[PDB]
Amino acid sequence: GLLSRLRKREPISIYDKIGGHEAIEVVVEDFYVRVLADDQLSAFFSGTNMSRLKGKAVEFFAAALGGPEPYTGAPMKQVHQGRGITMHHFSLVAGHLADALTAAGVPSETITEILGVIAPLAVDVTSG
Amino acid sequence: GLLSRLRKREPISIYDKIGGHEAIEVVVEDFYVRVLADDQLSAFFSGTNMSRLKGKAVEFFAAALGGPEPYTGAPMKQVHQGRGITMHHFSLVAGHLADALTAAGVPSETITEILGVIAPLAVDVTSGESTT
Ligand code: HEM
Ligand code: HEM
Ligand SMILES: [C-]#N
Ligand SMILES: [C-]#N
Ligand code: NA
Repeated sequence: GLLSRLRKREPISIYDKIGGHEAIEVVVEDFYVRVLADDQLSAFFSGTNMSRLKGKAVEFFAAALGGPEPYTGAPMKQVHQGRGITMHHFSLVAGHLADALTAAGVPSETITEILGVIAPLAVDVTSG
Repeated sequence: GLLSRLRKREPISIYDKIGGHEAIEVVVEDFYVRVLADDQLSAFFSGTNMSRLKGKAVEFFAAALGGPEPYTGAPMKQVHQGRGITMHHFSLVAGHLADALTAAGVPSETITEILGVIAPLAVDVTSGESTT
């Protein structure tokens, strides 16, 4: 865990900072509540197995933020391309992610840091 | 609690000044009495689960006034969008919030300070500029 990683002089990741796997689960869960409640976004997920998605998103965010656990889903570009997702939709989704982090008690500067990791992904996600 | 916050050298907030979570509870309950009695406002809440709304409103006001717990509800812009809420409606709601704070015995100056936090929310909440 973090303790073993610190003994190896490995740096503290965002994942570690925000509370690891348990914190990612809480944040992802709240994230999808918000997204599916947003009448601009919910229809994109009409054909989606939400239980599977949330599992993959937990894995995605953990790995993306420096956690030791693997992401086991499909590439971002392949998944999202063709879905008619615009920069407008991406921004709403990013907004919900920030709200989830805020709701979880993550300091705002760390949320900004997470946005800096996620924002460049708009290339693989969007089409507009 | 405030006792721990002060030992950690965290500052006293507006939340603390008005009596914390317990005070916000009471103000929020009275706030919605006032709102639902206002013929100009009540229809907006037809079919609203008031118990749930009040819980979210307590969270919102506590956090906006510098309290220790995050707001966990939906953001102001999003939740009020598509309802055609005007600057007149918003003014009415703000008045009702101030009257509830008045009724709770919050000093005039502290109510004005709270209104300073709340008035900027008009851009998120309203869709229409009419004051009638
Ligand atoms: C903000 C950055 C985003 C990240 C990190 C992200 C991440 C993911 C992940 C990990 C998956 C699962 C991939 C798999 O099935 O293997 C996924 C699928 C999906 N994403 Fe995103 N996504 C993002 C933005 C968006 C946006 C903006 C939309 C549309 C508003 C969207 C819509 C979808 C949909 C509908 C699926 C499931 C497709 C299916 O039913 O299998 N995503 N995304
Ligand atoms: C003082 C500014 C205001 C604040 C701080 C505020 C706060 C809130 C909060 C915390 C929620 C719940 C969000 C959630 O469900 O997560 C909400 C929703 C709502 N607000 Fe406001 N609001 C304000 C102004 C107004 C005005 C002016 C109106 C219209 C007269 C209004 C009508 C509503 C309605 C109809 C809902 C949805 C309730 C439902 O869930 O059915 N609000 N607001
Ligand atoms: C993808 N959410
Ligand atoms: C709005 N309450
Ligand atoms: Na695709």
